[PDB]
Amino acid sequence: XXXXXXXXXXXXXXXXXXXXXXXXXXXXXXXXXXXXXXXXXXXXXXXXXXXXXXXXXXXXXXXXXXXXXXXXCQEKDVLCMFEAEMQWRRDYKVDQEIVNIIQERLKACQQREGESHRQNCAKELEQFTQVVKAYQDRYXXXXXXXXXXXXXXXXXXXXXXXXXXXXXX
Amino acid sequence: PPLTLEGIKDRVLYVLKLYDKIDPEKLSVNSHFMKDLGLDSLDQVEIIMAMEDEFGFEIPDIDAEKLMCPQEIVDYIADKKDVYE
Amino acid sequence: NINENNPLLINSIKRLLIGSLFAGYIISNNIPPTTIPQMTMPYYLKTTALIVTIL
Amino acid sequence: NMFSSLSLVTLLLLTMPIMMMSFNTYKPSNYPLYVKTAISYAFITSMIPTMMFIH
Amino acid sequence: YCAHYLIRFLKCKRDSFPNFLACKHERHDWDYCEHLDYVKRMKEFERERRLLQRKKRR
Amino acid sequence: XXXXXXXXXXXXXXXXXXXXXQAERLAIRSRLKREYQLQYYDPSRRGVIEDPALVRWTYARSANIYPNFRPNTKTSLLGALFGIGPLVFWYYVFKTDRDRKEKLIQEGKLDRTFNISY
Amino acid sequence: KYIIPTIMLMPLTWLSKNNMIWVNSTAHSLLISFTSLLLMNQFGDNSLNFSLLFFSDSLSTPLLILTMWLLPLMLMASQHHLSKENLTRKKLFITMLISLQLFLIMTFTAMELILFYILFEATLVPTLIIITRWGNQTERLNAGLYFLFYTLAGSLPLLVALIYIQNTVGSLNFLMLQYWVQPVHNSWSNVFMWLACMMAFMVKMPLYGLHLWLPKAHVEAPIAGSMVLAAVLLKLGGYGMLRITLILNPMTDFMAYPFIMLSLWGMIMTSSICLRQTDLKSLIAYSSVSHMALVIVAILIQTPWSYMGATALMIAHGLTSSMLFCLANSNYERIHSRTMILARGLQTLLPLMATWWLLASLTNLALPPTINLIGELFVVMSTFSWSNITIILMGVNMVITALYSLYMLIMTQRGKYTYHINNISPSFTRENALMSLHILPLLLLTLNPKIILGPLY
Amino acid sequence: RLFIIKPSGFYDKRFLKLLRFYILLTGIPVAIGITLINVXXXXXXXXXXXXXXXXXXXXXXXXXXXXXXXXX
Amino acid sequence: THQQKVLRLYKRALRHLESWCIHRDKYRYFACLLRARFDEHKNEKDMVKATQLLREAEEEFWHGQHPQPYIFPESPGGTSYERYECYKVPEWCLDDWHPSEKAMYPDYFAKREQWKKLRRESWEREVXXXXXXXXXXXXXXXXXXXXXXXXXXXXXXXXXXXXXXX
Repeated sequence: XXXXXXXXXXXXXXXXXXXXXXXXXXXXXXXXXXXXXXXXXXXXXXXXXXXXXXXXXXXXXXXXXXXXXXXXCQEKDVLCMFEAEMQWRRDYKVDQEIVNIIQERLKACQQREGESHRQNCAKELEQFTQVVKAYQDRYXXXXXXXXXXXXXXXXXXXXXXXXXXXXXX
Repeated sequence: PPLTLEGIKDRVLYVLKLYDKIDPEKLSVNSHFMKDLGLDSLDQVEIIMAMEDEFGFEIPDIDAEKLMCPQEIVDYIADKKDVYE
Repeated sequence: NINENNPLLINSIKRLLIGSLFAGYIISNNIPPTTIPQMTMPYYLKTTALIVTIL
Repeated sequence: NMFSSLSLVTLLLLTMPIMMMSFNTYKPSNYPLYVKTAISYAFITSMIPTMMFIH
Repeated sequence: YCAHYLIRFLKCKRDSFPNFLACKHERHDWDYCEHLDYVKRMKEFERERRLLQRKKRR
Repeated sequence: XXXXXXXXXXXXXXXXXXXXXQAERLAIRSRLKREYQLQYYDPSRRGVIEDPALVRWTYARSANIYPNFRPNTKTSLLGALFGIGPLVFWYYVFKTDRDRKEKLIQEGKLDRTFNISY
Repeated sequence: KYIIPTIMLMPLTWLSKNNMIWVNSTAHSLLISFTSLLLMNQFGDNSLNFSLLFFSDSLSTPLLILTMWLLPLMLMASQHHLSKENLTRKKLFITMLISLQLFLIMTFTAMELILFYILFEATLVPTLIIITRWGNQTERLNAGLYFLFYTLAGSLPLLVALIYIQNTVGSLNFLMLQYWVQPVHNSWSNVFMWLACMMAFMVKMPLYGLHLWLPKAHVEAPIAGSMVLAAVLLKLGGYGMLRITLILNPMTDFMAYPFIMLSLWGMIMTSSICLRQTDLKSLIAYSSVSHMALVIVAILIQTPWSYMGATALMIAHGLTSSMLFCLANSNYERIHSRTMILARGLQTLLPLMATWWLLASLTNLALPPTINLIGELFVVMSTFSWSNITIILMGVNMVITALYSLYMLIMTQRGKYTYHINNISPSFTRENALMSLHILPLLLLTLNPKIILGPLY
Repeated sequence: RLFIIKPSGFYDKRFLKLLRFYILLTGIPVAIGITLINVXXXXXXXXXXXXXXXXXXXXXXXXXXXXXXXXX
Repeated sequence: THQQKVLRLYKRALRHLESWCIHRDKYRYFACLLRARFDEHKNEKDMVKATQLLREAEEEFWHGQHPQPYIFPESPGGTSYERYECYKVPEWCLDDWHPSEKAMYPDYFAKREQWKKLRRESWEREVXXXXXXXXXXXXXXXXXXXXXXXXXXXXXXXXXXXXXXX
């Protein structure tokens, strides 16, 4: 819901014209199991939801925003660097599961189409290639173990390489 | 199927009677094949091979010399295969 | 040597016999295939599969 | 909707004797018969989603 | 190549559901498309063999 | 290890020296069995028997190390070349892979864009 | 919260009456082990400090829970042994376990390197008394002297190494303070500084070179078989390599290169010997070399993926090899020999213990995801990103990991034991209860391995 | 009829019964644990007004039993 | 012994013959051809010629030695059930059965208790009889049979008694 892209709408409609025989065995069993053990399961689920009555909403999600940039305060200080490194470690854990959503966007395309695979979609294929390539350069990958003090060096190495290429061209 | 003490003696006697080379009237069961019944040195091993094929196929080479009499051979085959309770 | 047919044996092999004969009718027709290979060579390719079993 | 529901049933039916393996309910001599009856209805519950797949 | 006749073959299985084994009219269309396509593929290889023999003479 | 013809019954003679040879082997075999026989057939025991053969068998591998290896000569030195030697062998295998990998990162990229893990 | 109730176990055994003792030591240890899974599990993005630096918080160490799990488990199998001797001898060697647990809690919790050092070597003293005494076979001294002159020979270079860091770069203390640590410039003077930090955790974490410390301690049994599990706790007790390599020398990996290869050959050759070996306790002693060598390889790569498997393997090995030693002990108190060939017979004589023999041997293999598959698989995946040639050697190791445990099975799954007449009672309640308390935690980690494998997971 | 093979059986089967007796003894709050999701509210996701960040439990999700453990 | 070596070779010859032939009538025919080969040299007794014949008997036999021979059903070595369906249980773990479970089937326990009392009492008498045998070393090849008939039990008591049954 909301975040997931998915397909617009599935068609799925049967005509059933060729061969009478016994109408349809797949449709007759589907209608039978809908009343046998599906409607009974729906009745028990509604009875438990109604029995709740009082429900607590609660805070759920915590805020925690900005708290100064890590690549501004330096020169080794315990009072300053500790909270700055906490922000970087929060974002790194968030970025891990951002990739997972984009990963599952490609999973949804493979399940729905199957036969088409690479001929259609294209948008989810392009979205995966753009984020992961940027993720490789900025967050870990070649920067070994997760550390915010070493993360500034990885950004500086990319900045020095880009400046060297721009000067030549 | 289980084997009986009277059944094992009857089964060994039936194979010994159809030997052709040995006389059915001369030897019954109690008589020894080594001295009393007409049997050669090579014939004694050949008679043991035919008896093993009919019953449970188990015959040691070292214990072949100890068994010569048909009464003793019937008892040795029943003891090794565990027969009659 | 005692050899006899048991009621457990009858209600097992007979149930396998239907599966070992009607497998070529149910499985092949139901599953949708892709690209048919049989077209060329009436004796060199098509008959060669059956002729090898005969020879 | 039932395709996803009935697919788990075939997996859950085979794990039910494992649930009864750890004592649960006593079954003398009928324990080999219980496995036979478990797979029998597991076959019927697997035949229905394949019929849906042909469609 | 077969797509014009291949659409009818999928229509038979979608309409029948039970008794899917009894389908011959749509099954013949899949046999008809493959018989013409393989013959055209054999004709292309035969034309290449005929052109190579003619070029060798000159 | 096996020869051209497998040994099972080949090359055996009766003679006189072989006749006394079997008498020697069966004498010790019966001597070591009778001491087992007196210890096996009694209800008052209850316990696992030791036997001097199996204790010395375990002692042959776990112990008797430093009393041995006093004439090293050359056979012991050849074992060290097969010992620490393979470590030197793999030392140039992985090093050539490092020179291949490190050069590709800086110039002419070989690592895929899909890669992100480790 | 953890220290003080653990110290109050010391007057418990001495004040209690002569008939009891063992009942009080086991019951009170189980309720304290419950509170470890109650309070320690709470953490944020970066794990926040506990209190003052007497004992601190856990960042990537749920290995404390394993020590709390073996806190009552070591007292169970030590019931059959020590029972013949005096009451004062019993009270001493129960309190030596409590003293071990006191120092072991202090090692994992306290986020330090200076005070951590005087707890790392401090665990060697109680084990020395336990190993040298109560030895069933001889050559106790050829394992007791070996226990110190291998560890202290490698760990005393930490005094010249750790103090050298704090005298130049601020102070070691919290490690959470340690952002002051600057990358090494790679000089010949800094070569032996790195080696001194490593060598302490190159002996307890067994390689192929200087590995002989381990099998000598296991073969010569301390008490029965449950004090052997304390030596397993010392393999995982050398977890400082997770802390030194990550913080003190992150740029240094050029000197790690030969030490990966030294541990890589401690996989093929350590598994080859463990095939023709006669002693049953030795077969677990050499299998413990290979499993801990996998951690050694993983740490020196320094990839974020390797630590996920390395930390998992510390918990995986600590509950599986200890399970295997309990099976060796269950035959040691019935047959009275460590010989594999002499003690042969399961199901025919040992009916229900044979299923425990299966589950313990199958965990050495790659079972459906318990912890051993999870722990090993990340290391194999990390080695391929390190160097592609590795799995050609690592795959051969996977063949002999079957031979590590199936050879243990085959030489026990035979209907013989003609020479043997003893071992009438297969398991006297607690004998199988030991085996269940080792496997059921691994079965609970199938559902939640997030609690086990957690260095920023 | 035969005397058959011999196993301890008595020591073996008693262990499984003694094990199950203590699993079922603490299997009662497991049965109550299912009804706690049924009777009491499970989870709700909503944007909170600026007043308090933590009350009893700081962050409660999925199960109500998470909040009960967060207090102690 | 020379006579035993011929008997062992002849026993192996017939049992290895069934691997080559399919039908029983051909097996009976080829057995008669083998008997004619042995009987020609059986009449003549020599210390040099017969020993050379036995050494040459291994030849030709070794040329057709491995066609995967029929190793019988319940037989030592070979293939197909050598120890399978014969695991059973030894008599050493019989007394291990605790009360409540031992109360079930009281006839099996009462008869075994009477047999165990007979074996324990005769163990002292058999120990003196075993050392009564003249050897003055330890033993020679096989165990000696008892001369006394009043006391019974010829040294070993649990040798023939207590065995595996399918």
